[PDB]
Amino acid sequence: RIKKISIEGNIAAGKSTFVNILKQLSEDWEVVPEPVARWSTMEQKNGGNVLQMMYEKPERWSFTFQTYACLSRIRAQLASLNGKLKDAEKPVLFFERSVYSDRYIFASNLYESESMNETEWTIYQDWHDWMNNQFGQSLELDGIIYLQATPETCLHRIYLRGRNEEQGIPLEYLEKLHYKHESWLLHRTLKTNFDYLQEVPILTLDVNEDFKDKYESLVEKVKEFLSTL
Amino acid sequence: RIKKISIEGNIAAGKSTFVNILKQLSEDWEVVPEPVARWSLTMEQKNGGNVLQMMYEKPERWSFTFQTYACLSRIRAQLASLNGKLKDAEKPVLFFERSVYSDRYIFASNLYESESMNETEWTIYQDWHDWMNNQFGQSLELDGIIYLQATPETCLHRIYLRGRNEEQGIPLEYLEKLHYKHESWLLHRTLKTNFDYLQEVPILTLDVNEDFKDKYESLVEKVKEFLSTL
Ligand SMILES: CCCc1sc(-c2ccc(OCCO)c(OCCO)c2)nc1CSc1nc(N)cc(N)n1
Ligand SMILES: CCCc1sc(-c2ccc(OCCO)c(OCCO)c2)nc1CSc1nc(N)cc(N)n1
Ligand SMILES: O=c1ccn([C@@H]2O[C@H](COP(=O)(O)OP(=O)(O)O)[C@@H](O)[C@H]2O)c(=O)[nH]1
Ligand SMILES: O=c1ccn([C@@H]2O[C@H](COP(=O)(O)OP(=O)(O)O)[C@@H](O)[C@H]2O)c(=O)[nH]1
Repeated sequence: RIKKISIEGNIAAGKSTFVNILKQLSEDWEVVPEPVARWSTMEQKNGGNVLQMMYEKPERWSFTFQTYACLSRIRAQLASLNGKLKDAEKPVLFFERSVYSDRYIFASNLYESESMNETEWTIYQDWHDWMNNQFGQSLELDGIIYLQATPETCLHRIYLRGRNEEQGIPLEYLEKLHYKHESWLLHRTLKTNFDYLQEVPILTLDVNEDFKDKYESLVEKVKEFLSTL
Repeated sequence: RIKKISIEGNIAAGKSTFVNILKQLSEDWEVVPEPVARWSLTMEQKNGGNVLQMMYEKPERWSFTFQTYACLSRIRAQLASLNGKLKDAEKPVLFFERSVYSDRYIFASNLYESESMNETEWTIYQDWHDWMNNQFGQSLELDGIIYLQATPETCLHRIYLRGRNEEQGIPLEYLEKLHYKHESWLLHRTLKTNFDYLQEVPILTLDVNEDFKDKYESLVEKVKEFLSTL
């Protein structure tokens, strides 16, 4: 009965801005933020190092990082289903990215750029599949909100944000991520190994224009979209 | 109602052999062979054969990745056995070849203590281990442990006897440290363990220094007296 909605989008496309604006509109709406975003406690401690290790040599840490990101995400998402929104009439939990983006956007891309060998990729996939076929329908998504944007907007938004460890992220990586987003979410040409994702509605929203003070139209779409599910 | 007994000991102490003796002795007794031994067809084998070989070559690079996939395959494979067979047995016993506690408190810990995992790999693995057993590995809880005790010397010979090409390069020095962590876990019961029920589980210790392959009957009697105390 709690609807599960994932917000997807390239680095710095404004997802955390969005979902924070959303948290403020409905007492009936909650947010699960991305743990890597949190890294960017023991987990908080482990995530810091592994994120810094990922930046300084990705071919060494990609497997470790991708398995830890996902597990940290799976336990924050499970926790909020048990923890937040308890007696709500129309419960919606918004996820800052998903187990699917973890694997079919980010981990797939890292494989393609040779930062994980085959053994690494099918170990990761094997692990991601056994486990993501253990929770019946409990994390499965009611729909997806694709925050569509350009890499230069995104590149611009990294400078403005001002995480110094990110101030090296080049355009072309951001450019790689986008095609993968656009390929999966927009032209819808990327079959997963998950059954229901074929019949999973998708709202795309243009976030190239700035929205911290002009979001009503975007939000109107989210409520419009939410009433079809 | 299945009873779950962990068979524990060093590399080439005789676990695989005793486990194949036991299984034939009753229709109520079955075994879950340890993934890592089959890795030395299925995609798990391919990954397994691959990462094990990488681990031989470069353990400082591969131990986390190895440890993670060996534990996962174990939990997986133990589940398949526990929710598969022994529906009909009146006195069902499942003998596991090693445990998730072996994986962690012998092998992972030794890799961490030998600097083949780093503080973050090992802390991430421990966090991963805490959680993976508790989301999925809960009915794998153990009733007993059987330690097959064999000197580091015994194994190297037996390693030579079993004759795998990869194993022959393993040094007495390695058998020594893994030899030393077994004792503290299961004899002294030195080992602090996150799983508090684990400090209370009955252990049985069996010296397996002589060829017991022809002549296993007294070992089998000690197992049998243990199983009815459980
Ligand atoms: C700070 C965001 C986390 C990072 S860091 C990182 C990365 C850092 C340095 C990199 O290169 C070093 C010089 O080539 C890098 O390049 C990978 C080669 O294609 C990726 N990619 C990422 C995106 S991978 C990722 N996986 C997830 N599962 C979630 C998520 N948010 N990000
Ligand atoms: C069948 C043995 C599998 C291997 S291979 C291996 C190993 C091989 C070569 C090694 O070094 C030679 C190159 O420097 C090596 O050194 C480890 C350094 O701490 C370990 N350790 C092991 C034991 S780790 C282990 N973890 C498990 N979880 C299960 C299991 N059966 N074994
Ligand atoms: O309409 C917007 C959306 C985002 N940003 C900025 O873009 C940066 C990245 O946004 P966010 O942290 O939400 O990115 P994401 O969560 O998608 O990585 C932040 O500094 C935002 O303040 C902005 O100035 N106007
Ligand atoms: O009493 C024994 C115990 C073991 N072995 C041999 O020693 C090797 C190692 O035994 P096993 O594979 O059972 O050891 P594990 O690695 O399973 O502990 C094998 O070739 C066995 O046939 C033996 O000849 N007599």
